[PDB]
Amino acid sequence: SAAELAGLPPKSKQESWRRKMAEARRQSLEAGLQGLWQRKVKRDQKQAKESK
Amino acid sequence: LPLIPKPTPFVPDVPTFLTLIGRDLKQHADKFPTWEALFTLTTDQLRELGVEPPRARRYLLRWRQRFREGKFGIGGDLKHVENGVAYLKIHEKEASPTRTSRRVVNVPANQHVEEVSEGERVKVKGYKVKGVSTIVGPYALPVQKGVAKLAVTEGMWEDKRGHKVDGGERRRAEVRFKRGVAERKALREKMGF
Amino acid sequence: TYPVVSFNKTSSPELKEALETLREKVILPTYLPPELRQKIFNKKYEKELAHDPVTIQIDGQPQRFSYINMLTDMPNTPKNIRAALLSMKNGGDFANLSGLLEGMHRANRKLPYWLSAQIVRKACKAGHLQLILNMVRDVKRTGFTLERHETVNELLFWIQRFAWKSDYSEPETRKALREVQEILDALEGDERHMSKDRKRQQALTRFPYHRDPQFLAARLNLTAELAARRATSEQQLNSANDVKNLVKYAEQLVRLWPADKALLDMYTDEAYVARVDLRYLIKPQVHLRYASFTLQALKNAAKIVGQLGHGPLAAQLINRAAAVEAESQLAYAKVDDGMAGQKIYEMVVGGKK
Amino acid sequence: AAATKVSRKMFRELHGVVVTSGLIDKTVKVRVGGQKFNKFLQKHFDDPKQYLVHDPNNSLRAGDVVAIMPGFITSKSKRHVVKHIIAPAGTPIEERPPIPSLDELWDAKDAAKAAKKERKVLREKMQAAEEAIELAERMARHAVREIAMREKIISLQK
Amino acid sequence: VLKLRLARFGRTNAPFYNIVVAHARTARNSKPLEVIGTYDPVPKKDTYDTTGKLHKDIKLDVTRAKYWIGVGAQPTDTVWRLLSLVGILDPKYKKPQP
RNA sequence: GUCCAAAUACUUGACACAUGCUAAUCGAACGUUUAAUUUUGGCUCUUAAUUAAAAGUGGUGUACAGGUGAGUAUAAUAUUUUUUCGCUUAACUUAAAGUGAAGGCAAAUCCUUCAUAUUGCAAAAGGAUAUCUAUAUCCGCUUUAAGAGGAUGAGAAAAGUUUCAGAGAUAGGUAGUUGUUAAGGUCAUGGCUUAACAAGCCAAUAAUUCUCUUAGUCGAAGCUGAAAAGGCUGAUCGACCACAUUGGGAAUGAAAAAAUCC
RNA sequence: GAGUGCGUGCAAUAAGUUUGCUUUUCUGUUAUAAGUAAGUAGACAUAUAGGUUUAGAUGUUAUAAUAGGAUCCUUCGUAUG
Ligand SMILES: [K+]
Ligand SMILES: [K+]
Ligand SMILES: [K+]
Ligand SMILES: [K+]
Ligand SMILES: [Mg+2]
Ligand SMILES: [Mg+2]
Ligand SMILES: [Mg+2]
Ligand SMILES: [Mg+2]
Ligand SMILES: [Mg+2]
Ligand SMILES: [Mg+2]
Ligand SMILES: [Mg+2]
Ligand SMILES: [Mg+2]
Ligand SMILES: [Mg+2]
Ligand SMILES: [Mg+2]
Repeated sequence: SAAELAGLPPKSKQESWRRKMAEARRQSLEAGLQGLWQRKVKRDQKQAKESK
Repeated sequence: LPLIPKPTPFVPDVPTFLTLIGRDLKQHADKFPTWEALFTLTTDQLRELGVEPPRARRYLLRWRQRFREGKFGIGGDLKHVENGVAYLKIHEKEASPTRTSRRVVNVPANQHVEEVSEGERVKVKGYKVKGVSTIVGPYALPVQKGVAKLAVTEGMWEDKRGHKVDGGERRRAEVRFKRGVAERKALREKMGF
Repeated sequence: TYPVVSFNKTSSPELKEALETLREKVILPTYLPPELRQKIFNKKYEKELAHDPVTIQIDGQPQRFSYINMLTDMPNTPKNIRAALLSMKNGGDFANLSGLLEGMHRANRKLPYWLSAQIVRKACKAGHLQLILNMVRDVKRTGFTLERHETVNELLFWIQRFAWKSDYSEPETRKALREVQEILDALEGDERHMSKDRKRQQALTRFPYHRDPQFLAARLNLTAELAARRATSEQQLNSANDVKNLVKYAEQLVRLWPADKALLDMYTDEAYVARVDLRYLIKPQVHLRYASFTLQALKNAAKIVGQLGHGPLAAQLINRAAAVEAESQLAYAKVDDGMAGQKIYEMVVGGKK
Repeated sequence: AAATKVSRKMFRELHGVVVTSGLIDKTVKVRVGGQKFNKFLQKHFDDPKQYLVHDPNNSLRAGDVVAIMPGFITSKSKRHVVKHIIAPAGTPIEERPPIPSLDELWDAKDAAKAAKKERKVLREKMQAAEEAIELAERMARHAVREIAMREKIISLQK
Repeated sequence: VLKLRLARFGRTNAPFYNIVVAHARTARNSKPLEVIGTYDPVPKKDTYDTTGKLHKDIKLDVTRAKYWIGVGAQPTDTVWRLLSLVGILDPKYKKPQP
């Protein structure tokens, strides 16, 4: 949010929750895409290695 | 663990507590010998005393938890109640030379608003002032200009269960049809024959 | 919800002509459904309406509607309202304003902004202040809103004159004080009285109507006239309450009304420019009309408050009174002879009767 | 940037015989080989297929042996193109119009498609241009009236 | 609306759940998009542990669940409580201290 | 024929059905209606409000869940792999901007319409709670850019796959139909569309069409064999199709995907 | 002789519905006409007053053209014969 980037505090208890939920979805999406990517690379290397 | 909350001026005893939450729970007002029994009996003990059906027992255990946490219904934050009746009055402050802030406060029925001190001038939540000298809020009946009473009523805090009209959506046209038959058939017996 | 408008009490044939003209072509069509109300003004249905004219059951007797040439047959609302308003001469006649203004409100007729100030004057001078106060209270129906700084200033002028006409007796001054407060409470709380025309005039004055020093001086006048009578135990418990308000209101007026500023310098300089916004105060005739009781109020309050031992207020109120008197005297010199203002000021302030 | 060039990819090459020719312009029927496997009998059956091939210069005759390539869409039923003649029928190859290379046929599609875009940008700019003119004239008739009516009021306040 | 919820399986008096990624408006036990894990509500006990402590076995593919929470999946109240313990989301409910 | 647990339980008449229930919810969208309560004017009537109930109006959901197997005889704009793509005005996730003005119904977040929104076409809706001796918030609404999802476009190209019930009859079928030129349309491809020419294209052993009989389809889903691209079934489980007394239909909506509607 | 949840021809046909040498009507643009009804601007004057007069840039009313949507008619069309 433009307010979070500027460094402003939460306006109310509801926005504070929206900040935590939005951050939880950002942290999980980053850890999800990377975690699921290493699985693919680790799976393709094994196939390419055994098929060779 | 089973901490008991202290009674409040608006809910002083069990008969009042069971009268507010509704669901026809005031029937069992005699099962609980004291205020401490209500907040001490367990699920199994409430079942032996005869608090049934399970819907009423679970509903009671729920409101029993809300009272502990302080999640009262409407008017539960009052502080000056007498025989179950509380009077709401308006307190006016000059927020600016061209404005005025009005708050619905609860004070004794005799003392005037300006006479009461800040300590006893309680501000009830859920009630506001519309325009001037008008108190708006659930179960706020007017007594005079700038005054309204709030009396304990059956089901005042009740979570009313939903009810069907003419048997709901599926059986709406049929219940109205058959009902229309009973009407016409009645008129024939009155004026027809 | 409400009963259909009707005009069944008219003392003159001219009045009945104007009221029945608007009724049968400007008011009654408003009671028809939105569809039928379109046929009456359509040539394509002129033939049909001639045979089976649209009917609506009011009081049983159906009211027939035929084709109406929207341009050639429709009457002029401003002129008809004038012909009726000028022919009203009896209480039975003015009772029609309640229904007339209701019908215009239903027809969405944007009446002249000054029309309210005129109805208040011609009606109150005839001795029908209640008919006005009743329409104001029933604003949800009559649309008689207090959105003009002049209407409120005109209405509060008569509410005092009726009390002053009886030498400020307790039975009447008590009644007037209830009316003045009912208006200041409607201006503040009731939302029917708010409009863009009012927000503009409140921006030019910078005081909301319910706080405008010119209107608060009315409530201060009647209050100052209740304490003067006594300042029986029941009366003492009440008389002692009037003094609490007198010092309360007086101490509030001085906070709003600036120092050494009269009625023409009270508001911003841009307020007296527009002819639709507080320009009436420029004419000496209309200035003396409103600066009479206001000048008399500050003087009276300044004396009582002084007796109670309030040095500041005793000097603050005399500061305004001295400012309004200096200006009021100018108007008394520029006003033409035989004018209403010159007579009122001469009677209220001059006390010549 | 705005040029959508053809894929320009090379697919497989099939050898076949020309079955019909001269019936339609720049089109011949070519019979190629094939073999479909029957899973119940567990054997292969000859599965020859006849396609409509694109002959740009009409250089093929019936009974001719040619090499075709798929992936060259020209019509609703033509997805093959002639690559070269293996064995001619009737007359030698040099006595027939030459067969363009796939590059020449692809360059024609890019050139033909590019010209189509140039014709659109102009028809779009001109259409938008002639539209703004009409929208501009309305501003004139509405301005001369408003200006004539607004300057009049300003002239009565000097 | 994608949801991370539970699919009730097992036998009478023997509940067993599948953590699944399914559209909200579908049958509870219909074939979902993915099976993220399993959940057994009845707490178990270690074989050779006489301390009396109990535990609950829960298999969960945290990496696959984080991706769905990141794209806008809505877990039910039960799955929310589980995801909050592992440390992905914040609890929706807490024991009042006062 | 003693007990206990799990699992299964109209396979036939998609035969007819008494009775109670399976889809409702929001008063923080909206006013009506009587009830008391309290205030105005008049001298019981008559104003303006508060409160609680009962019907409604509007929003979302009844496009999910649950039931049945009557009809239905198939190769299809079906489907798998790789390459290349397109669309998406509801709901979910992240963010930005905008949330003004009238009229109709008793009123409205209903209906109608306007201003404004890179150029010029094109939007919106309000409600609620606190603070002070007007400000700030909460829940929404409109638009825009993305992620996810999708029932999405005939997507396209290359190479493949699909055991298509039983019996009988039928040799023609195709008329933008097949191709060329030109133009338009399309992300792109394709008579997809149009004009002008050519007479083609598919099929020849039944392509195409028709009659009769029977049937919901499929899966290591169930039973069975040592085994066969095994056989049989098509309950319980999952997927798909169809149906909601029978027949004939349309609209709404992001999408018919309704036990809805005509 | 009896039946027929069957196909098909012809006539007929509710809901719905294609086309256009059908018919009414609503709305949005464009160009005009009017300003008496409405509504919006400007000028002048009066005073217990708030009248007189003019004006179309935005609205309103009317006509024409044009665009689109609802009506009616036409076509197709269950039952039925
Ligand atoms: K369904
Ligand atoms: K079936
Ligand atoms: K026929
Ligand atoms: K017919
Ligand atoms: Mg061979
Ligand atoms: Mg059965
Ligand atoms: Mg089945
Ligand atoms: Mg707004
Ligand atoms: Mg290949
Ligand atoms: Mg075609
Ligand atoms: Mg069958
Ligand atoms: Mg017809
Ligand atoms: Mg006129
Ligand atoms: Mg028939």
